[PDB]
Amino acid sequence: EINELKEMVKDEHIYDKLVRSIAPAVFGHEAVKKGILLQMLGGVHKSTVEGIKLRGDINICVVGDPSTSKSQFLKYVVGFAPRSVYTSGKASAGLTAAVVRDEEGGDYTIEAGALMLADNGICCIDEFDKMDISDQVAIHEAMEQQTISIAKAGIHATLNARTSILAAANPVGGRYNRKLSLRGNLNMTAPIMSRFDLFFVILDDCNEKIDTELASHIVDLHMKRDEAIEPPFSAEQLRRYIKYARTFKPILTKEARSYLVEKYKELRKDDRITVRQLESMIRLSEAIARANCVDEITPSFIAEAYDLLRQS
Amino acid sequence: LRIIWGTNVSIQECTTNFRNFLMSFKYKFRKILDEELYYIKQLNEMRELGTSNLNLDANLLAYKQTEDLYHQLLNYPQEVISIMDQTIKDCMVSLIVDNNLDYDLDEIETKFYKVRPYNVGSCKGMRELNPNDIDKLINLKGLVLRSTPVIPDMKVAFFKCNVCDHTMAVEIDRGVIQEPARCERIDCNEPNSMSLIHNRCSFADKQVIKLQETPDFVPDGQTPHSISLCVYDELVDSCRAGDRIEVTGTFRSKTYVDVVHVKKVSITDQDLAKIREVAAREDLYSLLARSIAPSIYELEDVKKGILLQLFGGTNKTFTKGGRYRGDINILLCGDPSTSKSQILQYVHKITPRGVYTTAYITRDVDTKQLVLESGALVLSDGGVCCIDEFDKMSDSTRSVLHEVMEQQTISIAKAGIITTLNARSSILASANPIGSRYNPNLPVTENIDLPPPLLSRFDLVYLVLDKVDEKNDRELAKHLTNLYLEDKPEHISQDDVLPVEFLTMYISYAKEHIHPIITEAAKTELVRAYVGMRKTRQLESMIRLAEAHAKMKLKNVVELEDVQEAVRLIRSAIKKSVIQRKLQEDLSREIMNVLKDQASDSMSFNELIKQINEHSQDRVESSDIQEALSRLQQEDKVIVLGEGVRRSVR
Amino acid sequence: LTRRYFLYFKPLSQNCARRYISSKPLSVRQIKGDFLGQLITVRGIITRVSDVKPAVEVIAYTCDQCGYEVFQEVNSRTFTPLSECTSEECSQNQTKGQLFMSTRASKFSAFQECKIQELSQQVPVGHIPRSLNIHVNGTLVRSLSPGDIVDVTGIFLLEAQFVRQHVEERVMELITSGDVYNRLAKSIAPEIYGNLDVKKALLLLLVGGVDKRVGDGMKIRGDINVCLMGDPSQLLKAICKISPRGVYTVMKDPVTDEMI
Repeated sequence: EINELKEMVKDEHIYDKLVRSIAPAVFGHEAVKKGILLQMLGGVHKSTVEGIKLRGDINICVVGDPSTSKSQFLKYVVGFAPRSVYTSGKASAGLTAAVVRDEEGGDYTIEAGALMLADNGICCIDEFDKMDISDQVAIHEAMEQQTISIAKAGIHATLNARTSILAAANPVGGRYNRKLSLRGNLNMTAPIMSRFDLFFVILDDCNEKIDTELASHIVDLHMKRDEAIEPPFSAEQLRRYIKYARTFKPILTKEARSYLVEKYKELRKDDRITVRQLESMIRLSEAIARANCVDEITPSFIAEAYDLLRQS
Repeated sequence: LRIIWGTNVSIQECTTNFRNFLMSFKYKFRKILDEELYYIKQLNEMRELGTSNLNLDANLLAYKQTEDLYHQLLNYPQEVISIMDQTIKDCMVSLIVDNNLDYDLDEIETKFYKVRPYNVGSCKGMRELNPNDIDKLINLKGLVLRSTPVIPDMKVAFFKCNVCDHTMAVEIDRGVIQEPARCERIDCNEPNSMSLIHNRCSFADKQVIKLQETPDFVPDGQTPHSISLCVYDELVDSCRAGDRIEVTGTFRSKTYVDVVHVKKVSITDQDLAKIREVAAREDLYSLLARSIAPSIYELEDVKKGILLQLFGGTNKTFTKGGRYRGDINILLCGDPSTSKSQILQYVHKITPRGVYTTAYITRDVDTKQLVLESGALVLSDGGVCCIDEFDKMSDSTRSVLHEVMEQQTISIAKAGIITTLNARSSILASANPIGSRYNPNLPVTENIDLPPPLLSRFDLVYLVLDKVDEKNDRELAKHLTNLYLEDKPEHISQDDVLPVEFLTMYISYAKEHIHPIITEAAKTELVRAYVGMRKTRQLESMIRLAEAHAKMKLKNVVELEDVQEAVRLIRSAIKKSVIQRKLQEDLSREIMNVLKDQASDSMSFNELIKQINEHSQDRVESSDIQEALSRLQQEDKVIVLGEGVRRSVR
Repeated sequence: LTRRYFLYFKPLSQNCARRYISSKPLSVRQIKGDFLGQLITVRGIITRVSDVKPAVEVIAYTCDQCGYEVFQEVNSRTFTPLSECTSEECSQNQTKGQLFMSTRASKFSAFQECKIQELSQQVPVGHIPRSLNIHVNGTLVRSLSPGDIVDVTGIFLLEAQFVRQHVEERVMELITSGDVYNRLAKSIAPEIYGNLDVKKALLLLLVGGVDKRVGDGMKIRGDINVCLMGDPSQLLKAICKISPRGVYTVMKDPVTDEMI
């Protein structure tokens, strides 16, 4: 196991097979695969110089037109990640850990539900826009501070729940129009729109050269265990690689901070963008440092994250 | 001659005929209802891996010597299972003594073996279970909804004298455990009270399981029933909520069924020859579409779609993380007052599983367990499910059908339960065009008030609009009064129409005997069929449509012509010119040039088709070439002179 | 104990009653209390039915010590197990050995309870249609499917014995007057003025029509539905008062656990 891990950390083309091996059943969409691969492992959350914990996790949300392969990732995470709870979203307090009574003392206990079931994992919510207002403000109360609060029968109890929301949303009309902004098309309020590190917009049209390849891949997949789907390496070493990169704990330098202030100015020159998107790209930097297994981070690997933010 | 009171079963005679059937049986049911020693090989195979269970097929019916055994075990299973446990051990030790072996007798002398009979005929559920059928074998087909946690029952029990510590093991006998009063050993002779210990006693596992029953035939007015069955040891945690389960056991009396076997997995030669002879015809593709509903009209696309919808397709899966089902979810829209509800009822009268409308998990507090409690789609995790008035349905319940469109899953995230589960059948929904009943001045995507995301994911839509005119509705009224011409339709048999009983047998044979593969040879015609709608849900729908085309007509390999009609299907399901006159004009000019350029004018039509259409791309309409040659026949340019030679004028 | 058959009764009709009383169509409001033990023929709709269940009549006990199998007879809803031996050999003995039960030699019966309800036009002014309980046994257990009108003849403890489900001078004197259709049209609701066509179609509406079955799994309607759209209740009330079951305009059950 360590003979496979030391062989896999000494090469140079690991990340390029990792972005095409995190979802081998999906044709195209390297940016969505990049965010899904960097959304499994987080970083630098630890402790603030004062005494309060910060949001060191990566929030990933996918949007686009109907009949795409964006739910396939949703079906992959839950079939591969052990710390992964999937919910239908439309058919959903439960999300933010509901309260149920016990008759001994007529006392309450807090069921995790979708929100607290996973620990250092990915909670994936399909159909995020057909949910109500109560579970979405419970998600917002669970997201401002990495904790969830339950107030019932006179007692108040809050607890540390760490989750990475994988939100699958759709527009109000389904078809994504390039006419306006993301806010009027997503149809949800600003606060619940905030604390999200990366948005993935997928638009489709008639482009025959990649479309014929996609349809051929779909009809070639429809057979008994085809080799077409096959990745460059299996998940057997990828699980221990995820765990080995998880126990690494890397840190930033001065050149990265000097390039980061100019990158935040470049992201704010496009203008909403505030401190939360800066925190999202800071948290994605140590995740890509852990994925490439480099300790002290250089700004050239943060340049790919800058290009990923520019691509969105 | 030993006769038990109230039982017609003799021990030694049934022992000898059971041994005579067990030492000699070579596929007699295949001859009177290649291989050799059908029961010796299985019994000689199972003894090495440690499996004490024996699956027996009640083969006992077709055998010449054991017709008196099958008619004896249906009324008294408790006595015959108890004597079968002794005879199977006796015939196994007779097999041990015939050959040279190692020390295998050290463990089989105390080991016990049982018999699980399951091959019995069907019954009408709990409704036919009258009080003369108590303590008889019975079989139930349905789905289980709730599994109580296994409860330990104490087969044995330990007793300890708390002052002197000598142990006594007691066992069960018809439900009573004698509790010894005082010590009896020689070291503790004194009379003192014993104590029962249980954490050191083996316990038989027991479990009550809720089962929703559904027979092959149901009487009029009958509602579905919930039977409380109870499993025992070595069968606990093998049956749980979510599967179509065939079960069999002993009906007891409140009434219950004591299961002897579970089945988690699932015609004659002359009928098979008739199926093969009727499958070789060309018009079968329309014959079935005419024989599915002879009381209505044509409806070729709609009837062809519901025919291949009940044919199903191909459901293939991976080993651990992948699954795909050949399935199509259909929707109907257009003009009202036609056969829509008829279909919505007819198919409910064809499938053995379906509701005329999702389920829901519940934390049952009595047994502290996550049971499921349902009907509708959940019940039909097989077959079809019929929904009418799709436009009048609410938006809150549309989110569960949004998952069953292509994912066939239920994801509940509520108080007490976060569970995704299996839920695949196929929907058949009838809708209406808002208040419009279809308008020609508005687009199709706005006239039915149906969301685009949820409709692009729909596999098949159907414009069943009337568009009333002459020489159509006249035949409609004539066909509706033609059975009013006579008082009884005894004259329905002299037409090209298959009966219902032959049709369901052919459909049930084709659905369980053909696994067609979609080869790469039909790649080229699929790409271009996709780009015409593009100039992935449609591609996923058309591959299931093409494999259902391959499912019919007894084919194991898909063919190139089979997707042509499939696409015509989805192009017709949503729907003398001057350019046609110009097409006929340039076709006549081109055919006059290629018919007059060569010397040998004696050349037929098939050679003409393969010589003018192979140097370019895809097929032009041959009926237009027939109309152009008939136009030249009228202008005396070409002469037909038979179907073997086409020659021009002199 | 050796009863191979099942005995049942049926009363005489009114045609055999006029031709030289005992079988009158009784309401549940016409029970009075004192009819407990008379054979009664009740007419009504059936709303609540139960599943067929085996109820024991006699309990059979077997012994290995003596061999004399004993049989006790139960009459109530509940009973107690006779663990003490009451045989003819254990009375003259010191030993009083254990007894076991037999579910095969014991005689059972297909018991089913049903709730008969009072008919709609037979109830008085203002009153509600109260129910009554019928306990059936044996071969009559599948003759009661809910959603129908029935005539139940049985003793009143209700132990049913016979069930059934749905004058010439009166029809021939209505026919012989001439113009039967127009006479039956202008006869119903004469307190209003004219409108013979609307109420003529109401006559064709309450006569119903012919239900057609194709015998291949498809049933069409044999009914009419009439709209009355008009500008600024008597015709509607007269139609509901003349026609039977005229009414002026699913859930789980926990106690018994079923679909009511």
